[PDB]
Amino acid sequence: GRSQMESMLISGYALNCVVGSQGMPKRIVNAKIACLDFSLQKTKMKLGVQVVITDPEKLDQIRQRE
Amino acid sequence: AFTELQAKVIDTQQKVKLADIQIEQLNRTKKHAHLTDTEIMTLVDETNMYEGVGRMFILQSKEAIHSQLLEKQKIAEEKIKELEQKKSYLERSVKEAEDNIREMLMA
Amino acid sequence: RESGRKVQSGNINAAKTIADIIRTCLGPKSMMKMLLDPMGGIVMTNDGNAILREIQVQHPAAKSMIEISRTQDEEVGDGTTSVIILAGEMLSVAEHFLEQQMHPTVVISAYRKALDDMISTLKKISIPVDISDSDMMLNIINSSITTKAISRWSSLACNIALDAVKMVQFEENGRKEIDIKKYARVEKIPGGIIEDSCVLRGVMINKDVTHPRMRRYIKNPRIVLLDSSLEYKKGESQTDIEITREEDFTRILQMEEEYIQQLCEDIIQLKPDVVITEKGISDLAQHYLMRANITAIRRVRKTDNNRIARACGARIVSRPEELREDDVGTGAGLLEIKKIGDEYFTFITDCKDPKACTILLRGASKEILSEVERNLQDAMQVCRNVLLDPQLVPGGGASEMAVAHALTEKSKAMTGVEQWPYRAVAQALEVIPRTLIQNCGASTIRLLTSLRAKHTQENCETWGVNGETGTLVDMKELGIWEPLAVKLQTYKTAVETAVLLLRIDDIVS
Amino acid sequence: VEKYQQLQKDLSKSMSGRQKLEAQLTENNIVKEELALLDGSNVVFKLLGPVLVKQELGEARATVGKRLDYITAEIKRYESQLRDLERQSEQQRETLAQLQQE
Amino acid sequence: NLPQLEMLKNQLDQEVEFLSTSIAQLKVVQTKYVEAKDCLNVLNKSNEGKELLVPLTSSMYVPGKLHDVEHVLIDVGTGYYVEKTAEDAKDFFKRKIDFLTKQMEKIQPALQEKHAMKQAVMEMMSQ
Repeated sequence: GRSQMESMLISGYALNCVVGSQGMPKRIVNAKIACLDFSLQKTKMKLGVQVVITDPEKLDQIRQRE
Repeated sequence: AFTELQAKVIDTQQKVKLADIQIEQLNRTKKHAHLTDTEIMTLVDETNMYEGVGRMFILQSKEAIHSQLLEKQKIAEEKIKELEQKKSYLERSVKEAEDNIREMLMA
Repeated sequence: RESGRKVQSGNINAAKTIADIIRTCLGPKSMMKMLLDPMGGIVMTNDGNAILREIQVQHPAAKSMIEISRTQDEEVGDGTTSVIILAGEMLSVAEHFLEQQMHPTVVISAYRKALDDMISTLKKISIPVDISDSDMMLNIINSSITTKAISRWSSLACNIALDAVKMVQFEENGRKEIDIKKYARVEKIPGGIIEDSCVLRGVMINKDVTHPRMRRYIKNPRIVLLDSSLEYKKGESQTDIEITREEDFTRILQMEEEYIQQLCEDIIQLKPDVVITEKGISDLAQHYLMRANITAIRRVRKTDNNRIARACGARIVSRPEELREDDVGTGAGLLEIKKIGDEYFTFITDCKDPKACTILLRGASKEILSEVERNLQDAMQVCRNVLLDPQLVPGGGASEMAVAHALTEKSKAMTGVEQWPYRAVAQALEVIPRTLIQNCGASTIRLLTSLRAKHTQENCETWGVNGETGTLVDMKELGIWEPLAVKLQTYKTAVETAVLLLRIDDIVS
Repeated sequence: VEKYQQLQKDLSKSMSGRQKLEAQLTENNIVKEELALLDGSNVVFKLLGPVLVKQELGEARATVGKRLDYITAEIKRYESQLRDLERQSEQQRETLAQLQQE
Repeated sequence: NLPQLEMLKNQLDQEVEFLSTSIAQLKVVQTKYVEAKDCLNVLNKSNEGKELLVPLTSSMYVPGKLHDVEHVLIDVGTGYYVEKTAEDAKDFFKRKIDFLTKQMEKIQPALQEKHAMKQAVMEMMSQ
């Protein structure tokens, strides 16, 4: 991209990542990096009450505790 | 593809079938384990009363039996609902894939 | 094991004898090739490719030509018959001189010193065509589709390729991938006729549709791609022990259901009615889509969904746990499953992504369908070529004798050793005049002169011979045109092969 | 044809309790366990004959080792009659098939 | 088409019942496993010294006086008797359920597919 003249060494590691900024901090410093090999993606609550689904109802009160 | 849609409707079909036949005798073996207690409660007291879990009739005080046997009532008293809990969801689960069969066909 | 000056001469012979017979088969005027087999199989073709198949190759150079032949065929499928005519010349020209003038190397670099001067000349002779004017594309197309000699219902449906391919032009990669063909996904219609064969937006989905699996007709409601990752989680993000006995049937297959019901909601939240789920579907994932009475279409192929991801032009869901209407079911979209002739045909249309359009192909039979599509296949490939470089170039020897001088002028300029490879390579350009002078049946040596005379002033700018007109002609007065795309490709292609075989002096067992 | 089915019963005959063995075979590993698991805590009996034989670990130790070995031994007797019966009924299959077709 | 599937349908129904008959009967063999465990449950529950009415022979039963709770059988090996410990026997009373349930339960999905194999022949036999 840009031009072969602007091709450059880059401070710190080369990082291609889907940018996490929804409003995430764009800059930080003294960064503790927690790199997640695993997705997070909303663990449910199936450990609490109402892990049983006979109805679409049982999805709601799981969605509050998750 | 309707194959697993036809596959799930067969498996959960025979899943739910058991909870119907058992639940009533579970009420019976509830009621009868009350009755068999009432049956020994018939004669006010006896030493020759037996309650046992096998070919052995281990000689037991009918009192501890009245407990144990109303306990044996409570055994089959509970199993009705866990079947009814089986009876509850499995009836809907077989139609889950069936709901998928027909809509895609209506679609 | 085959090695040495033999393979060197063998690099000549194979690519030579391949290219030799085939130039007669080049051109709208073309001299056909007969085949016979000890099996009795008879083949009458101007088609190198078809020839390139049933022929036998006992030399890997003759075999690797088929490879580089399929290269241009992988690329386009035409000019393959042309590409072989280039290197087969080159090695048959420079080498026996210059390999007995001793080098693999000189002409190799000169193959590039050849490759650029074309590009140089190409920046002159190739002049831009606009996709806004259909004929300005279609005249090339009319020229491209009459190459296979059906102008009948191909031409009007080549507008459809002039549209569908141009309208599936999309995906700028930032150096702009957009120029393309493949995203155009042909429709197959029993019944109808190429007259009423006309684009619908996105991709018209014939392939998995023999019957509606997606409603009947859907306008606003979103056609939705659910892509793997609809399988259950019995735990929060996890999966515990599965159904075994009584209450596990309840509890576990419920544990399976909630996570998917949770996945289900995000689909229904974006208001679908039809939902096309490729493999990785749960019956759990459908039945709440059934609870919303929103059809979930399961276990259907990827390209088809990518067709559908091109049909409403939605994406494929990369995080099916958190879903967006921006993900799948974009825009307003459309889904229309129409019986035309025999088969119900899902049309997922009103495409977001830059349009998208697929060629509606309606034959009465599938034959009168197929005859069009095959010549259509030329347009849609020339369309992408016009999409690739929209510079129409004069055909015939117009580019040939042009670059030849400019190469020999580069010989005059550079006056090195590779001047001789130029005069060897610039000699390769004259194929088209020779090919055309063959295919017209005229005298080349005058027309060779006369085309050098056409370059002596005009620089053969639009002037080659056209054997099809049989005379040295402006290709503007003949309206003969090709994109700079197809030229350099075919040009460069055998140049690479001219390097390739020349590299190979050795075969080892 | 009966020729197809003829030797398969004689076959599965020797296979029948051989299968029963292979559960006993598995439980012979378990009785080796449950002998090793019994230090004499509760009595160990080879039940052989309608008479209960008072028995010991070392009396049953070789034995269950001998049983498991023997409970592998009725395997080979079928393995004898395995390829006896399935093979000759394999020839018989064509014999009266065509004759009855004839 | 049809007659070969009239002929082939014969075995698949047996493959159904081969699997149908087998799975149902192992619960009967599991009955004794929990039984003997439970028979050993109430055994340890009360005491040694209770009267035991035990089967004498058909149409009859014989009484008896229980002097051993912790003395309890397991049937493993071949024809073999291991009298085990109250918890030992229970453990195998327990555990003999576990392995047998595996061989038993595996049979049910194969039951379906043999019918799904027969039912598939039925259609193509009728179609």
